[PDB]
Amino acid sequence: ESTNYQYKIQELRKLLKSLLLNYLELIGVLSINPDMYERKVENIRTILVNIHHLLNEYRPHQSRESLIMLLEEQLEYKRGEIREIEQVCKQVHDKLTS
Amino acid sequence: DRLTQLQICLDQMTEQFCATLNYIDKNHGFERLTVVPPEEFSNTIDELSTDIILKTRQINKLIDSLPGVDVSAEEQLRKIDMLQKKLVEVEDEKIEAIKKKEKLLRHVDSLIEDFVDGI
Repeated sequence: ESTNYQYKIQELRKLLKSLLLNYLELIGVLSINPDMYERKVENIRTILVNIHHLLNEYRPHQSRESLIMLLEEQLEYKRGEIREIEQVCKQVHDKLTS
Repeated sequence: DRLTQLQICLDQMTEQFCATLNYIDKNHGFERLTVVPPEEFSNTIDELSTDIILKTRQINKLIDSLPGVDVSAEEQLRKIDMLQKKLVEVEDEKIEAIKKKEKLLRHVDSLIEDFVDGI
């Protein structure tokens, strides 16, 4: 079973709008009857929570992108180390032929 | 250092989403449907509301930049595997090179040693 993250990001993007609207109402930008006011506050707390659990569940997939980022990085370093050794051998050829 | 800079960036919002509800609570903001004039309040509420909209934007642009979104756990698990391998290969290449260079060096040194005057 793949813990589909393309999905987790969907939600995350949703909760975010949902969180923004709900805040837009609490403030008064959007209209809402006062017997809801506190439910808005309810929703914001709950929203911000779920979001946390998401980003929370996203670290594994995050970790991998980091490894794949390190390996990439060091692999590029070593490659460079060789191409640097190579140069020297070429400069020794130049320096030898003058 | 991204999923956490996101997470990090998302605390601020939680902080400003309380740094607001505080005002609204501690200034009878509920009664808006020593006291702060109906102007100051609004200037304040807008000063925060607006600030929070900008955070919402930022948090997305970041979620978009967030790495790994599109990719699978498998598409990654191999990509790592590969890099692991292509990495060994490159070190053996590095080793070899190093050796060959040191041999070259030994050659040069030998030469230089035989040009010396004094026993």
